[PDB]
Amino acid sequence: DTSEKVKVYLRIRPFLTSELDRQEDQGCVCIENTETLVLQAPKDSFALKSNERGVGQATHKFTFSQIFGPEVGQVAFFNLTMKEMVKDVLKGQNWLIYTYGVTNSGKTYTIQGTSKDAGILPQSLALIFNSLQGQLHPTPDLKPLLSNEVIWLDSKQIRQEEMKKLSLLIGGLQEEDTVPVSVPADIRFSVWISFFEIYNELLYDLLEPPSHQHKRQTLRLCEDQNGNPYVKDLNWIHVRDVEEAWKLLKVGRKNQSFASTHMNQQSSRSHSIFSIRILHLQGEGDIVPKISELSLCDLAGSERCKHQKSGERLKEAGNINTSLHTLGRCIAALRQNQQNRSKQNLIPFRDSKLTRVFQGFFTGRGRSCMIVNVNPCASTYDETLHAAKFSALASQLVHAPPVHLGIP
Amino acid sequence: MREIVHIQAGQCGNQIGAKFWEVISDEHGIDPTGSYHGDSDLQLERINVYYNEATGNKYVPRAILVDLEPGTMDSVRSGPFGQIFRPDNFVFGQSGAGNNWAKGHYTEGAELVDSVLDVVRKESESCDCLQGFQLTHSLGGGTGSGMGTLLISKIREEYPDRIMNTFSVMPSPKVSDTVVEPYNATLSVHQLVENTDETYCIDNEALYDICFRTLKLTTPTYGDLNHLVSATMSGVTTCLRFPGQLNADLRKLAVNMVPFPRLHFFMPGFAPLTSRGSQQYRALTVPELTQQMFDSKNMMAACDPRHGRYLTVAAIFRGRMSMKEVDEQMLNVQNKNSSYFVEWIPNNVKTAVCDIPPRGLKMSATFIGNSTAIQELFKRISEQFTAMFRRKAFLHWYTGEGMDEMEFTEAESNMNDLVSEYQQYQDAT
Amino acid sequence: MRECISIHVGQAGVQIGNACWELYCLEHGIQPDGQMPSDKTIGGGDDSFNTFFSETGAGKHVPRAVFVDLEPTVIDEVRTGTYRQLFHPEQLITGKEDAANNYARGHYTIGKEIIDLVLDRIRKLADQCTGLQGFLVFHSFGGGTGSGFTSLLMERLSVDYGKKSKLEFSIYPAPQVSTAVVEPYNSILTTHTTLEHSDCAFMVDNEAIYDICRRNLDIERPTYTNLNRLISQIVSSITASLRFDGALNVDLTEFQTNLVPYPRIHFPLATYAPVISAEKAYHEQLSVAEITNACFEPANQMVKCDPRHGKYMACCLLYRGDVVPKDVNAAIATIKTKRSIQFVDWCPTGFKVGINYQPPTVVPGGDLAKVQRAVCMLSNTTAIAEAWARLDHKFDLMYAKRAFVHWYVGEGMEEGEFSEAREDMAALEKDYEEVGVDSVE
Ligand SMILES: CC(=O)O[C@H]1C(=O)[C@@]2(C)[C@H]([C@H](OC(=O)c3ccccc3)[C@]3(O)C[C@H](OC(=O)[C@H](O)[C@@H](NC(=O)c4ccccc4)c4ccccc4)C(C)=C1C3(C)C)[C@]1(OC(C)=O)CO[C@@H]1C[C@@H]2O
Ligand SMILES: Nc1nc2c(ncn2[C@@H]2O[C@H](COP(=O)(O)OP(=O)(O)OP(=O)(O)O)[C@@H](O)[C@H]2O)c(=O)[nH]1
Ligand SMILES: Nc1nc2c(ncn2[C@@H]2O[C@H](COP(=O)(O)OP(=O)(O)O)[C@@H](O)[C@H]2O)c(=O)[nH]1
Ligand SMILES: [Mg+2]
Repeated sequence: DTSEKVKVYLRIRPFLTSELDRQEDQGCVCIENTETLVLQAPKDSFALKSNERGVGQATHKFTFSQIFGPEVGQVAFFNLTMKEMVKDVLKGQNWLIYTYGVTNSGKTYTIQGTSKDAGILPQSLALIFNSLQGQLHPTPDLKPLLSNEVIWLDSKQIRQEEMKKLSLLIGGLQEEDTVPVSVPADIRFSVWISFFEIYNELLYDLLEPPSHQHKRQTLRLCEDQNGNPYVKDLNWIHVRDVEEAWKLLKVGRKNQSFASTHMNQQSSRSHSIFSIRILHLQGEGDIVPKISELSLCDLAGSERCKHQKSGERLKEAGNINTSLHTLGRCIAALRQNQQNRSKQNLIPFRDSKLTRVFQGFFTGRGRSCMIVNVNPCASTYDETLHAAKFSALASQLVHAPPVHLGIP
Repeated sequence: MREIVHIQAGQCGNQIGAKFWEVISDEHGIDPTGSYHGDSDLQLERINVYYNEATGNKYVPRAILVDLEPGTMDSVRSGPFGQIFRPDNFVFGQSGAGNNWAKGHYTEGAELVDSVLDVVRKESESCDCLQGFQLTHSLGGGTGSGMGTLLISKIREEYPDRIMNTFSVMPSPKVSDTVVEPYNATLSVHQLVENTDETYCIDNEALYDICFRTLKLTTPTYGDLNHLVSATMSGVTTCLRFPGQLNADLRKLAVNMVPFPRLHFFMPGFAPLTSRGSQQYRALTVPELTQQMFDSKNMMAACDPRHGRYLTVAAIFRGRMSMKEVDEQMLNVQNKNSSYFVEWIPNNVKTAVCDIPPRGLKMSATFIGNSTAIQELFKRISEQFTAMFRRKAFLHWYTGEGMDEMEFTEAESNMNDLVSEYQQYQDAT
Repeated sequence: MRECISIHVGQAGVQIGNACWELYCLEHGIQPDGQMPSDKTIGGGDDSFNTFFSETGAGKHVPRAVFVDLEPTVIDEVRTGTYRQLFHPEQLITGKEDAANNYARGHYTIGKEIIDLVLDRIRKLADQCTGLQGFLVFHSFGGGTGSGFTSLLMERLSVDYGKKSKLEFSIYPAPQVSTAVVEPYNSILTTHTTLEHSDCAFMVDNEAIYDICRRNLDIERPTYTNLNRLISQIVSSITASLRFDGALNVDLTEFQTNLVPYPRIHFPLATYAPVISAEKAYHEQLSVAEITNACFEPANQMVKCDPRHGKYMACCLLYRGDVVPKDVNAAIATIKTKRSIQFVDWCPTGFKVGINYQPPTVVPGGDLAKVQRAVCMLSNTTAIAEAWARLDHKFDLMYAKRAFVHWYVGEGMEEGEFSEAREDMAALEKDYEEVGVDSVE
């Protein structure tokens, strides 16, 4: 490869009027260049100038593949990042999107959200569907259950799936490209979607509506004939237009677990995985037509456990932390798997459920990419630093000559 | 207070449990009836780590016997220490697995796991604060391996934050008394790595070697092997029940012994061990105990540490002794044998000291080693496994119980990965 | 009144507290049951001095102490031993599960629901104190409760009280000897506590005290009971001036003002000079000059380091017994004459002297011989930086490969904190390198 690395992408949310008046733009974050960021603590009058044991500046430089400031719009941000990746997916390859952030980082705004200012998810969905417009099979006849195998549907099974999706859509219903077609009139493109989560290292589906208080969706992680892993007994839904898929994901996120935090706010406590699989079946069709998987993973933000130390949440908090740590190690191995070093190392993907589910893409069956969204406000500065330490390609300490006070 | 719930499955598990409970009851001065006829006051200070108190000052152990088929029932209940156990904890069935992992895991054990889980929940709910569970069983067998793995899975699903400790009797390479050992061993090893906190590997060849070469016994029986394993089990958790200068528990041993989550396969050992006639010719001191522990011929795992490197070791001493001598001896062992210790851990040896020794001894010590050489015991098994799976030697028995061939292959891969995960650190770096 | 409150955290804390309170009870004539025959016999004086004891109506004397273990096996020995009737029943065991040598457990997940009880007990003790104040915190790096719970406790104390001295007595890890593999993580993660909140921190090493016992007292096979006794002697020498009369008294404020040049530099080294056996108590004069010289020997230090490799920035000599200022001044002059002992240019005086009339007491069963005079030296030197640097190296060897990190991460702690702690240590080390440089005109 041409030094792929993992192609991290940092996005800075613009300041809000409701927060700028509170004196949050303290110069903590500023873009040195499109490849480097510098982070500075809220020192001087922004914090208590008294004492300050060696915290005069506390400046840290971080290296990123690309940094996108507030000047970049939603469509502009999507076009320069994911459009090439959407093209690569419609070619026939697979892809993933890791997304990391904290409250006020705007990751939920970046990936999904307002219909007008479409996020990464709806924009990619629209490009994918507009690209294959006029190449949709008349009916569903095939399930992408496994990453390399298929299940055939009869008329009764097709009707049952139709009833399933109709019941899922009608319940909880509120209000909240073609020109570069790969190969029309020779290969039909069928699109299926699934959505689940990891929670306390237990897998749980999300397309199943709230059947009962108990979440008896403990999906088991099996391995196929070739040893590739796969979640067992996961629901998949055929989609005919962009609005159906988007609405199904709103229902899935509605089912998604949420919990309060140490402010008057609510946030996710699970690693949610969304998957869209495109079956390319040529006129011949043969068996198990080509399959192309695009996945997105919204990761629970790492949060400190001192302020949160009340209730059982602490438990899941720890679990979340552990999972993310393992993920980082895997990425580090993938940043050493590069021929850059000759020793090489084993990727410890088996140490957690989340890494194990993504086995083929650390092994080399696919390509992965990461996004980190950051709140530039000073009050969250420490959190931003942690996010940088999770996602930075490299870090540098300028050593800050004004630091080391007390001593003359 | 920290309480341990004990589970034992299969013939081997039941026999080890019987000997272990005899040992512990003698340690705490408990007669076969259940009454306490000891002398020291410290014996009752922490007796409820293992026992529950009945009405008339009678103590009943927290023992659960998983598959006490009548063949093993009549041996255990009619023994010297059979009446001590609660009758309701004797869970049992008929028409056992018969050296078939599929029967233990899917067909027969699945019909009996619910009662065992009910008893386990009843026992655990009756405790003040649970430290963790303790399992004894044998791989290469039937009901033992299969239903022990099933119980481990269910228990860790129900009680994830507690400690899951297992004493597994591995199948020896040469001393074999069953033909389908590799299949059950491979599947059990696949199940254990994902669902246990610490697992001690015991091999019958090593215990026979200890009986012959060290204790000079001419006609050893399974009683002596159970005796050694029971001594190890008592020595692991000595500091949970008695005071000492430097305390430890199962969690503290685990944190100091597992650098990464999947590397939790230990080799246990015990000292002193000498013949009856040769005890008068050697003085009992800390250097002698350290020398005997770190010797390669004393380990119960049937793996030579000299073929690998010690990722991390732990020593629990029992008896009145000096801390300086212990620390100096461990430092000397580390310095003199620097080839057999990983460089990226500056200090590999954890030390704990307990004041109260065993009943008849002046000093004693228990060793828990974690080294890469353990991979050897897997590799042999894997070899035998493929020698039977390349041609489907006895595969139809397992597939006739509703268990696809893929579950075999997956297990192989996982086991192989574990071996590879232990091979990184043998190479100097 | 002249009063202090002793906190002891962890197993090392509890055992050091046992030794210390044995020594205090013998010093003040208090029986193990709290009664004093001497007070009734004489009918005057305050022999149960308020520095360490509180008098109730019936003549019983209660220690001004509280210790916590998170592990009942240690403090239940106190509840059963000979001193069971001395302490208040508020010896806060909450050890349904210990910290398992994990800083995160002691600090985040199991340290809570116990901190409130500790703070309530400390508040109740402090309300009884109508006079001077100062906390004495005993603990050990390398453990979970000794590091995490100490961090949380000091963080809360610095907010609740603020302008009160908080002296520390820490069992620093040894350079080679150890009893754990995850020791450096806990030791380095305690830097924030011992820097921000502590006002003065004394560090001691087990290897150094083993060497002292082996060489001076001729004990071939010592145990922790001797180490704790020596540490108790040091602590009693520090706080003697608050209890007994003397020619020159040194309060804790006087102690800190003459020894802490800058706020970030509060890590002195301790030494007890006349450590000697009963057999070797003879054949020696044990005059002021000899003990003052012995305080400066590298071999007698209580931390494994070499003051010859660094520079002395301030010293506090505290004498007890048949001592006179004249011989003390002569000894300081002789020490100043020597060129093997180097002093920074920015401290031309570099000596604080305090004298107390009460000679040290001998504990029966102890291995220290009865003597007429003694001296404790507490000296702030840059050589202590060495004792940190070695430890840092060990930490690096375990953090490059991320060994043992998942245990800390899964108990509610970010990974980045590790790096933060290391950076803090580096900064402190650099400071100790920069104060020792000679002035440039
Ligand atoms: C003095 C003498 O002539 O006999 C001693 C003895 O010193 C020897 C013979 C004993 C003896 O050990 C054996 O012969 C033996 C045989 C098979 C398996 C294990 C041991 C002894 O049986 C073992 C026994 O050990 C104990 O008493 C411990 O408390 C031990 N007890 C049990 O395990 C036990 C088992 C069932 C019922 C009651 C107690 C123990 C060890 C660790 C933790 C708890 C308890 C002792 C001192 C002896 C005899 C009796 C000969 C030795 O073993 C132990 C454990 O001490 C063998 O190496 C030591 C040293 C000696 O050779
Ligand atoms: N000098 C001295 N050191 C001690 C004593 N007791 C314990 N230590 C030291 O304490 C260190 C480990 O601390 P721990 O035994 O874990 O006690 P802790 O700090 O409370 O941690 P926990 O075990 O979780 O309670 C060891 O390195 C010992 O050297 C003592 O009595 N004297
Ligand atoms: N160490 C030891 N091993 C035993 C004992 N009894 C049987 N075994 C071993 O256990 C294996 C047979 O397992 P088994 O007990 O039949 O399992 P089960 O059929 O599920 O009850 C063989 O490899 C034996 O060597 C014993 O008392 N001690
Ligand atoms: Mg402890």
